[PDB]
Amino acid sequence: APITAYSQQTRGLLGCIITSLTGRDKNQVDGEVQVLSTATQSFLATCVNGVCWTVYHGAGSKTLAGPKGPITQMYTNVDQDLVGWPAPPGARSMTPCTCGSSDLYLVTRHADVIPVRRRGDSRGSLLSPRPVSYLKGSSGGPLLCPSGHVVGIFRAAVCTRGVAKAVDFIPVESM
Amino acid sequence: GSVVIVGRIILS
Ligand SMILES: *[C@@](=O)([C]([C][C](F)F)[N]C(=O)[C]([C][C]([C])[C])[N]C(=O)[C]([N]C(=O)O[C]C1=[C][C]=[C][C]=[C]1)[C]([C])[C][C])C([O])=O
Repeated sequence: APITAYSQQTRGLLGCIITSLTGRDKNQVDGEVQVLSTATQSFLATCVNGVCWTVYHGAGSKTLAGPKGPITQMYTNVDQDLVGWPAPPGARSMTPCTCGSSDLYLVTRHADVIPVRRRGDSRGSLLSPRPVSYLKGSSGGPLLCPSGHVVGIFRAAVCTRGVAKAVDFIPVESM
Repeated sequence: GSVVIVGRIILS
């Protein structure tokens, strides 16, 4: 893989519970991809052009904790399964890929970069199958072209018997 | 109940 990545955790349970309730986050933000958490689910947000983008089925209609109190979505689209919040300052905003590549790389919550073959506007197959459980918590993660620009945001795993053979994603066009 | 950033992935 020609894009590399690594994570850094910023909080644990107590902080997370507490920051959810109050909605106030004073942590320094950094990175292209935020790891997120509410009570009942884990997922990712991808910062593109100034906005942090993730799945509706994860964030629902909720605010995001931020430095001055909770941040309201500026984009909420139930059918495309997409929501957006103004990125807090610190987030490294990526750029929408337009080149048209067909070799894509999915960035997971554990900071693997894995190869995807684009098959349609919003589908790609895994060149190597993975367990669905290894993809859990990566919804919202970016699909990337080789130049590192974003084509889409990860949404669903298409699987049989616990193994993920393909992915459904929300094309950057939508964003 | 707000969504909370619990960590981050730095890309390269
Ligand atoms: C993500 O939220 C999770 C990532 C990982 F598990 F795949 N995504 C999902 O849970 C989605 C949720 C759904 C409401 C879109 N579900 C799946 O990924 C499931 N597969 C399936 O139902 O998708 C087929 C499909 C996708 C897109 C369009 C049409 C059909 C699996 C849960 C079934 C084994 C997270 O947890 O990070």
